[PDB]
Amino acid sequence: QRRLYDQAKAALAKGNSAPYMASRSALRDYPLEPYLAYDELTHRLKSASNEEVERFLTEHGDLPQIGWLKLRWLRLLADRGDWKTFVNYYDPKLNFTELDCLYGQYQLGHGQKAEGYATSERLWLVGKSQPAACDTLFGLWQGEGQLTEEKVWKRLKLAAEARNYSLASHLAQRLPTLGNQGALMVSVAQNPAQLSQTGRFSQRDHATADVVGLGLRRLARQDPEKALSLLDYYSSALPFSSDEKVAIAREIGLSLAKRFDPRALPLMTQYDPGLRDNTVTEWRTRLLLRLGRWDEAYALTRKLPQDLAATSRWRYWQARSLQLAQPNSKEPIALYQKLAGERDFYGFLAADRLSVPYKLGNRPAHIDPRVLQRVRNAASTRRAMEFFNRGEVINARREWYHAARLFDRDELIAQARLAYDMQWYFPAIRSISQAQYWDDLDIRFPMAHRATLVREAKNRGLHSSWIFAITRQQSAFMSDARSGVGATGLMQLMPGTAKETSRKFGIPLASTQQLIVPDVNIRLGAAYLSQVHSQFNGNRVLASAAYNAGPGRVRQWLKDTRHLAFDVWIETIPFDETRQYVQNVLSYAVIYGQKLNAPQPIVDWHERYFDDF
Repeated sequence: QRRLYDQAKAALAKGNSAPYMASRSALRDYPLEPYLAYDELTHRLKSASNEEVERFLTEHGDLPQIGWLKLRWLRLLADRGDWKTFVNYYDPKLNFTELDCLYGQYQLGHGQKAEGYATSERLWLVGKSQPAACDTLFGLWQGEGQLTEEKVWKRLKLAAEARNYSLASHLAQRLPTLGNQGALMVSVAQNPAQLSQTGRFSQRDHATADVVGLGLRRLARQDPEKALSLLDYYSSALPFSSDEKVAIAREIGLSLAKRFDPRALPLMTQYDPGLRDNTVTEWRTRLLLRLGRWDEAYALTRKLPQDLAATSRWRYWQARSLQLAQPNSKEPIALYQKLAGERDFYGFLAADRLSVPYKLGNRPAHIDPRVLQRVRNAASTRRAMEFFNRGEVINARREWYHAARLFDRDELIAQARLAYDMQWYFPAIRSISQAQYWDDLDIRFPMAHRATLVREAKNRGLHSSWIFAITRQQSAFMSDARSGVGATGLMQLMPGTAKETSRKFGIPLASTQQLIVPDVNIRLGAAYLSQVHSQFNGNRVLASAAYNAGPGRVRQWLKDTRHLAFDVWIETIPFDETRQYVQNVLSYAVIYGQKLNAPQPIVDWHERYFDDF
């Protein structure tokens, strides 16, 4: 018989356990019964035995919520001094700092001082406020004289580095000697342009170098031309260590390079000759490409340490910097050939650079039906399916991922095909992508909301593939999706942009929680898409960037250009978030162009050269 278990579900959070106990003889089969038992135990947790919690931890250890029980239970264990049972279940990979610190306490009270000192110092040297357990640990750690001036100074630095100046200030007011330079650090950290006053910061001690160094690093981010000028002064004037000095040059160099300033080149060149910092290594090359310096760019691309030389990026830019530098040479067509077989952005360029067609190569992986049935007979699946069939997506979704925590490369691919078959495309994309079987393109690039999208493309004169590309990149088809600063929907329409876009074009919205609707979200998103499309002369390369980065930023990234190669421009976008965003959308469009029977090339004829001239 089937069971309306909600009755028991209502009872527990909040209230009593009576209906659950009543129904527990029936629900022994049902896969969601463990969620009730869980909630049952948790509401009476402080009273329950070890043996009972341990019995539950074993037999329902697979549940998503189980780490919270571990946390709640371990708190108690420690708060009674039941440390034997504590260390039996303490696990750093739960990533609760409260526990880490409690395990820190345990160490100090059980002989393990080397382990506790290093455990304490690891949790100390961290520039955010840590949980109230860690106070107790830093207390014991302090009590054994380990909390020296040096280390309180170092956490002060990390705090100011993170802009958490309340913690920074608190710590500066715990510096027996360096009370001054510590306060002076927070002032520089807050306004690094203060270092214009070279007399007021020229006291040749190791702590004063520490503040100017922090200052110069932050100042670089927003006024790099000033930090470069001030670095020439402070280097002679102060006791900068060798590696204190390089991390200043890094910041300035990267900051100058993102503004296409050639004075980055001599700095980066001297201060990281070995190519030990991959980001400098990447941006020196990027900058050479922007400045049109192909001969030099090509030289950097041979020096790359293998893990960069490996990437399909620098494989391309070795072939292309060469070709720009030596136009008549044939050596590049060899290298493009090696690379043109891949199914990524730089791969498509390589194929586009040889005039030969793209290599998509859809071929679903070799699957075992023992593996498919084993994963369907895992309880997590049966649970997640049950949440989906009931219609609580957040639950069903949560189960899928916490099961995907420890499936091997064979097993993850089973999940993906199980999900794709249920018209549930986002878990299918997520599961397959963590399995890394890239070649399944019916799962990775599905034809979701195709009714809505194909129509809304023609509505506003935009190739269908470009909308599929943008949506797939922005949400991976997750009808209700949200970001770390709060963009809403399939086309990640921003709260700000959401309302205005509606008014200006001629369709009416309702709210924040009306951008979950597909036919809403997709309609006004496609409007804003065409707005920028037109804003930049139907150039998807620029417009796609604008959709993510803002037209204002994209205009900024065109001062003052002249016949810029499209591929150089994409590479020389200062933001890493935006560069990758653009490369995906372009490449996704190629894939969707195929699947919608309408060949999109990576770049259109008129997208290839552009400027603000």
